[PDB]
This record gives sequence, structure tokens and C-alpha cells, in this order.
Amino acid sequence: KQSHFFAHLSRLKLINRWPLMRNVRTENVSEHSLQVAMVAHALAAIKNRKFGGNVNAERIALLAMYHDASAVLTGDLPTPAQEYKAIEKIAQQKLVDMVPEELRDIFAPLIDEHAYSDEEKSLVKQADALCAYLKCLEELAAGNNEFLLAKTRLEATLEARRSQEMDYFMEIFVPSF
Amino acid sequence: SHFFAHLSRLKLINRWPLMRNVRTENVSEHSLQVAMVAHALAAIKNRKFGGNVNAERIALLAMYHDASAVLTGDLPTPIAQEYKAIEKIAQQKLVDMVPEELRDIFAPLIDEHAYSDEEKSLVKQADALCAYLKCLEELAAGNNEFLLAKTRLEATLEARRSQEMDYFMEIFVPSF
Ligand SMILES: Nc1ncnc2c1ncn2[C@H]1C[C@H](O)[C@@H](COP(=O)(O)O)O1
Ligand SMILES: Nc1ncnc2c1ncn2[C@H]1C[C@H](O)[C@@H](COP(=O)(O)O)O1
Ligand SMILES: [Co+2]
Ligand SMILES: [Co+2]
Repeated sequence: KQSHFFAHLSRLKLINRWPLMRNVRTENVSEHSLQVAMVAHALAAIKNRKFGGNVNAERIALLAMYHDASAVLTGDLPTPAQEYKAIEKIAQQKLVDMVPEELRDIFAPLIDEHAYSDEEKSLVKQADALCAYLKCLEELAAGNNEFLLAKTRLEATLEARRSQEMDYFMEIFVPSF
Repeated sequence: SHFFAHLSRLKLINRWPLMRNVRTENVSEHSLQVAMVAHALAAIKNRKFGGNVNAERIALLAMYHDASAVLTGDLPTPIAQEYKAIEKIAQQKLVDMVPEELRDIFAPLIDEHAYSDEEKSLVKQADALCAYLKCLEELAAGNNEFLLAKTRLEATLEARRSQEMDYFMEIFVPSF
């Protein structure tokens, strides 16, 4: 009768990120996911507006809201391979199976990373790395040089995932960090 | 633009200040939760109750519904002009930070002036449910300071009641 779906989702704010490092301020997956949603939405809208995009930006926000949701079952694994992809995908399916059946098909394509189109997938992973970068920028602005190397390698991930909408974002929103 | 700079501060603004909290909730956590609950409410409406709402728009509006808090701090629900007044001021201050070329995209999200009636309703249902869920968490943890607020908000839920909420309450809430 009842679904534990939201009780489990409610746990996201307990799962802390960047564990291998001293954090001036602990970020949890809840804070992370909202920032990714906001950035991923901003990036989609920019693409649409200036760069010929035709992506559903509202949808992209909702995918970003959910992109790390399976952490409530697995915990957070620090980035630094095929097996983790495994558990995570098992974890995402288990979450999906908690949703009442009559709603399953609304939630499955938000939770299950297989469902992301090529362009949705790009935008969300660009937002994710941005947000990870912005974290490094915050920590460093606080004097915390443990995020130094993480900054550098994230600069590599960003250039790999480079786009016009990312360049706009960087030049326009990031320097204030 | 300092806009995204200032949005990243949502995580800094703490809710339920008048009270001891077993766990401190910030606006960033609340907003994600309201967005998730409000999307579900919308999708429940559409799927079970003949709704024709855009649940994704509703999620996006919910993400931004307390965004101006980063300029004002949180403002406890017990004058009501005084808070509604600072509110409009802060929203516009956040709006004027957005690059002009993108302002039309973010302004409606920040200033909330163009919510349909059903969207106002859904997001507010979701905001009160989340406040209620917080009470339930706190009370489970043995925090009796939220007992009063739990009873306040049951009335708030009753007044905003709907078939969607009734579904969510029956299906998702008791697990809390
Ligand atoms: N370079 C580096 N070192 C240590 N931890 C890192 C690094 N980059 C990201 N992360 C962390 C942030 C989260 O704790 C987890 C997954 O990040 P997500 O980006 O959400 O998958 O890995
Ligand atoms: N009954 C009661 N007592 C004390 N504080 C309360 C009460 N109800 C809500 N709140 C608080 C929770 C937030 O800190 C703020 C506005 O949140 P909003 O997003 O507008 O719910 O008001
Ligand atoms: Co992430
Ligand atoms: Co709210």
C-alpha cells in the first residue's frame, strides 16, 4: 500500500560529499542536487536562447534534481570503475521499484540515467562538473588549499565537456566565485 | 552577474530559527524538497485526478520559490505587509542581477507574479507538506518543540487540502 520512496529521498540531506577532504563547509547531496538543477536549467536555457538549442530545460532541472538520488542507498563514492556504475544502476532501479506502479513511468525516466537523451546527458554532466568546480572555488576562497588539486582536474573535466553555453556561464556567472 | 554566486548561498540560510532543531534545515534543502513534493503532487493530479498541469514547470518554480531568502534571511511564520514588502524588494534585487538578455527567463521564477492559480496552489500545498514532514522528523527524534508547529500545519494542510495531497499523505507520508 505505502511507498518508502520519499522517506528515502528525504535522506539525501544526510549524505555528505567530498569526504576525503577537510571541508570548511560540509556539502550534502541535497544542496548539491539543487545547485546542479539550477545550473543545468540555466545551461539548457542559454543553449536554447543563444545557441540554437531545442532541449526541454524544465525537464533538465528535474533530471538534475534526481541525478544523485540513488546515493540514499549507496552513500557517496568519491570520483577518484565499471562496478560502481553497476551498484549505482542497481540502486537507481531499486529506487524506481519503490514508486507506486501507477506513477512508475513518471519517475523511472528521472531516476534511471539510461533515460537521459544525448543532449540531456551532456547538460547535466556539464552542470555537475561546474558545481563540483564551484565547490572548489568556495573552499579555496576560504583559504582551504585541499581543494587545489580537485580544482585543477575539474578544469580538465570542464574543457572536455566544453560548450558555448558552458563558456557563457563561466565568463558570466563564475568570476563572482 | 553575481546571480549564481548569490543563489549558492541558499545553503547558508537556516530555517526554524525560534526553535531547537535536532538537525538544522537550510533553504537549499527545503527548496529541493518542495520541488520534489510539488512535482509529485502535480504528477499525481495529472495521473489520477484529471489534471492538466505542467509538473516540470512546477518543479522549477518550486526550486526558486524562497530564492530571495539569500538577501533577507529566513522570516518565521508566526506585519504581514512587512514580510511581503521585504520579499518583493528582495526578489526584484535578485532579478536586477540576472543578465538582461536572460532576465525574461528567470524573472517569473524569482518574482512569482505569473503563477497560474493551480501552480500557486500546488507549490503552497508542497511548501506546507514539507514543513509538516520536518515536524514529523523532529518529533521522531524526540524533539517536542515541534509538536505545536505540527498542529499549526495540520490546519494549514486542511485549508489547502486536495485529492493530490490526500493521495501523497496516504501513500508517502506515514513512512515518515
Ligand atoms: N577530484 C576529486 N577528488 C575527490 N572527490 C571528488 C573529486 N571530484 C569529485 N569528487 C567527489 C564529490 C562527490 O563526493 C563524489 C562524486 O561527485 P559527483 O561529481 O556528484 O559524481 O566525488
Ligand atoms: N508554526 C510555526 N512556528 C514557527 N516557525 C514556523 C512555523 N511555521 C513555519 N515556520 C517557519 C519555517 C521557516 O523558518 C519560515 C518560513 O518558511 P516557509 O517556506 O514559508 O514555510 O517559517
Ligand atoms: Co552530482
Ligand atoms: Co518555502
